[PDB]
Amino acid sequence: FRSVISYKTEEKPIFSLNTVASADSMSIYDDIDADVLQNYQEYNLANIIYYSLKE
Amino acid sequence: NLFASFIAPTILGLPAAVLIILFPPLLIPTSKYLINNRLITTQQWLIKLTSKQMMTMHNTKGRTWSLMLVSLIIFIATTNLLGLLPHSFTPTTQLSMNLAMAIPLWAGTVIMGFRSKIKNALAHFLPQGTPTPLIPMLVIIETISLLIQPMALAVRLTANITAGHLLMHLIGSATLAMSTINLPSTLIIFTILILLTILEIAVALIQAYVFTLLVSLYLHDNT
Amino acid sequence: LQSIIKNIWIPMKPYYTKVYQEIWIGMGLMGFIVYKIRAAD
Amino acid sequence: QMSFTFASPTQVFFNGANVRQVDVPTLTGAFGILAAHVPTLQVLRPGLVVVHAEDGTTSKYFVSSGSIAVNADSSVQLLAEEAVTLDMLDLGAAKANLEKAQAELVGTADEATRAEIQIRIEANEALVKALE
Amino acid sequence: DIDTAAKFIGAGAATVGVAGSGAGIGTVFGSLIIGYARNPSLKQQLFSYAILGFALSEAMGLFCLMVAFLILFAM
Amino acid sequence: DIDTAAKFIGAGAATVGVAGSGAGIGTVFGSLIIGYARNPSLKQQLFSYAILGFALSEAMGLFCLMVAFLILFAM
Amino acid sequence: DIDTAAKFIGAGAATVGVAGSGAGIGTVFGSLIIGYARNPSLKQQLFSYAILGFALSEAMGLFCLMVAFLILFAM
Amino acid sequence: DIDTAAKFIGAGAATVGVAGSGAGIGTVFGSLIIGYARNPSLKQQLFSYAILGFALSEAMGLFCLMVAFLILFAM
Amino acid sequence: DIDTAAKFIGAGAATVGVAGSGAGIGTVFGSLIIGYARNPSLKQQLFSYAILGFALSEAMGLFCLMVAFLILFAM
Amino acid sequence: DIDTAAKFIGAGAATVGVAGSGAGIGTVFGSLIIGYARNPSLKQQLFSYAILGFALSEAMGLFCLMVAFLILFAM
Amino acid sequence: DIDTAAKFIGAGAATVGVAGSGAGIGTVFGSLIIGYARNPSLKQQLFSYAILGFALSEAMGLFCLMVAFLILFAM
Amino acid sequence: VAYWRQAGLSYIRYSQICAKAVRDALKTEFKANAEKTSGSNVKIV
Repeated sequence: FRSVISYKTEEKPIFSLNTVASADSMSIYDDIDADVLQNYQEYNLANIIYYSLKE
Repeated sequence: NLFASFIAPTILGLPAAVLIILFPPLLIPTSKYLINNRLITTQQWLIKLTSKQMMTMHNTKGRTWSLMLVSLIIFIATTNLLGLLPHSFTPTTQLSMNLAMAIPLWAGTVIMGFRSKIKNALAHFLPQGTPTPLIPMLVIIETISLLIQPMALAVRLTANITAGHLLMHLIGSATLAMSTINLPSTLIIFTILILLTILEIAVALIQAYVFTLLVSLYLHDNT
Repeated sequence: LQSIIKNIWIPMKPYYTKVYQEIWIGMGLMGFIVYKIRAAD
Repeated sequence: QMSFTFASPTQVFFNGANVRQVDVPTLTGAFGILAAHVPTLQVLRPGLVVVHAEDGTTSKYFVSSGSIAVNADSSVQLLAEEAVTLDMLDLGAAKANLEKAQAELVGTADEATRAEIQIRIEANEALVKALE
Repeated sequence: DIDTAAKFIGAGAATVGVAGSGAGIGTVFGSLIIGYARNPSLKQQLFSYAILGFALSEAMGLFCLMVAFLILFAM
Repeated sequence: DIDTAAKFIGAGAATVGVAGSGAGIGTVFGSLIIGYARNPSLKQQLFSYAILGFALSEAMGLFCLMVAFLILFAM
Repeated sequence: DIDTAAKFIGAGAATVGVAGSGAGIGTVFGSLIIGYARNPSLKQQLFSYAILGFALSEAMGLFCLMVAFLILFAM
Repeated sequence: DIDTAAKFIGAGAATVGVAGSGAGIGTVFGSLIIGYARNPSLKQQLFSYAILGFALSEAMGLFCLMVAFLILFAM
Repeated sequence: DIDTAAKFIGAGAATVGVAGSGAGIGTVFGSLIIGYARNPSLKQQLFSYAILGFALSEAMGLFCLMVAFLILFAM
Repeated sequence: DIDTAAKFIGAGAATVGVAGSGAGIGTVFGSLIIGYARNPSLKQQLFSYAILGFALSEAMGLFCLMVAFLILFAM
Repeated sequence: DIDTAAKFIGAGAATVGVAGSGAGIGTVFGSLIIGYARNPSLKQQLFSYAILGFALSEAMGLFCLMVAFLILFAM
Repeated sequence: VAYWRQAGLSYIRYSQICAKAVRDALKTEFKANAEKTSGSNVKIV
């Protein structure tokens, strides 16, 4: 939603456990294993669905 | 007097140690059938589990020792378990048998590593990213390690099994010496003896597995 | 000589001749060590 | 240096706020986040979130679950599915529901149903411990 | 004469062995601190375990002292 | 004379060896506190593992009391 | 004259057993540092637990020291 | 003739006990490293605790040295 | 004579107390490894602490060596 | 002779200082395992540290062995 | 007549130093357990490190035993 | 790995149970609006 007159069809990406676990930029996030990343990815799926619905 | 159970047994003047060392394989009957009795079924399940445990980490050349390493673990485990029965003579308490088990296998692995693999065999004495001013020292260490591996194998078996047996015998004496005295204390010592017996069963199996696993790792470092 | 090497040496030939050669060298080494131990005793 | 965004799906508590310490009940333990805290990302369990303002004052909330992300730029993002100020809950209902959940646990015989009962039990235990 | 002297030396050697109980109690209470900082809601049960730890480790140390005194006075 | 003296000294030195059992018990129960604060639902399995570790440390102490008594009595 | 020599050597041995309390206090306060770095809002209770653990470890160390002083002066 | 010899042996045995403070200081500063790598904003208070821990662990060591210098010189 | 004999024995005993320095150095550098793996951005400062920790624990060991050379070569 | 006897005993005593380096190498390599499980992308840097830590801990141990020889052969 | 006695005592003292390798191997394999429970995807490399650590830590112990034999049998 | 994940659940179900439990413990002055705001209405096809 942009304005009362304007809206734009947007697209957002959804990553898997293997994408965020295998990333080299995630090596700086401490106290992380596959279980916390699984929980985090599930919750973020719910969050992105909610945000899309509200837009 | 105290080490009487580790002296080469003799019956009527003959070396009964020969029979005691040849007996363990008699407890493993084999069959050509497809569906056979409970003993062979359980034993074949155990042998398959043991082979998959010991041998999956090896390449095609280290997997030619499947027969050797499975035979080693079966033989040692059955000898250690049969050594727990009353009055028995355990041949794995002898430094001679354990040296004759340890030196051939370790020497075979290191000679296999020096025949082929010779570049990597000589490179193994130095870890990959070792800093420069320390390269000499870490070669004096690793080298002597490779030279104590056989002895530290045999002793680790001998010194363990022997010790276990000794402990049990001593606790046994305790119970006997306490049989004519307070009986609740005798029962407490007997419960300690039962816990020690279960621990000795576990240690029999664990020592078989660890001897075989160290031989397996020496083989893996040379194939 | 018969039915022994048919049930003992034909099955164990691939291992005694090919696989355990280094084991045989090491067993010679072990015998040498045991001879040096028993002789200095 | 710490920019703290604390939000619920329907309500924003902090938005880029400059707090100095936040205590969160992560599923791998509780911890307190200050500026330059090591980057981490965790999911929450029911419990109190105590936000410490630069001027010593603290705000206590009760979050049911959600996520927490401490980033390399000292930016913290706390997102709770159900965040509630402590004055909106009552002790009696927490205790009654905890008792009901304990009873339904001692009754249930399934494994996943029992898992759900245990989740409800521990949630109500956190509620009881947090209220008083 | 020499027997009493060796009794003194042996009691000293035997009471060397309370170092293990000292280190073990240190470890038990350090881990209590750590595990309570992580899960401060288990404060009770955690402490129980700590108690149990301090009851077992110290026991070993006490054993040493017993032996020491048994060498010094009784036998 | 000197033999009983050395027996007392050796008994003390041998009972020094259970300091390691005390320290190992401390380590086992501290790690039990930590692991239970981590996953408080595995209380039974964690306690059983702690009992096993304690038993094995006590066995390593028994191996020292064995030599203590082999010095003191059965020279 | 051998008793005084034995008392000296036995007191040195006895006071060896303080290394355990040294290492245990080191462990207690290192774990205090770690547990305070994780949860800096439990500082007072973490310090209470640290005081308790240090007190018990120092108690074992002082038991060793007092056995040493008992041998050295009061026989 | 034997008193001075026993004094040397007891002084060595007593100064053995500094190993405990060495290990405890190692633990304290390793924990400082870890707890600071976690939450560096506490770097002051963390370090404070370290000092305290240090000054206590080393304290035990000094006791040992004290007994050494009490055996070697004051007697 | 007996006094130089005891000097040798006491120097060896005093030298035993370098084990604590070895263990503490191991702990300091292991915790440096762990804390650098966790927060590699703090590396420099972490290394600083490691140095400090190292320089302190070794120092204790040095005292031990000192006492050794105080017995074997000085007094 | 009594001086050579004490040379033997003093070398045997001074050799105990290698326990510290053994435990320290154990700690350094356990912490290498943990730090590599945490951040496997620093396997080089970590390992460097590891060897450094080893090189230092064993260093202290070597001193003890060296000292032992310098009581057995030098004087 | 007396030098063989000192050889026995020095060999026992020198072999005391294997406690460090016992503890170091304990630390290495405990940290292998922990680091593999954290990242079971590196099970091979982790295990490799363990072996290395073990083979180095145990090395020091053999050093001690070496000296023990070099006091008991050679000179 | 928590007990509920071993039992096959997910963090979405965990969150659902925990949020419902936090809602049930609300004093009735807020409870109706709370259960209206967060109630699900979508149905699966």
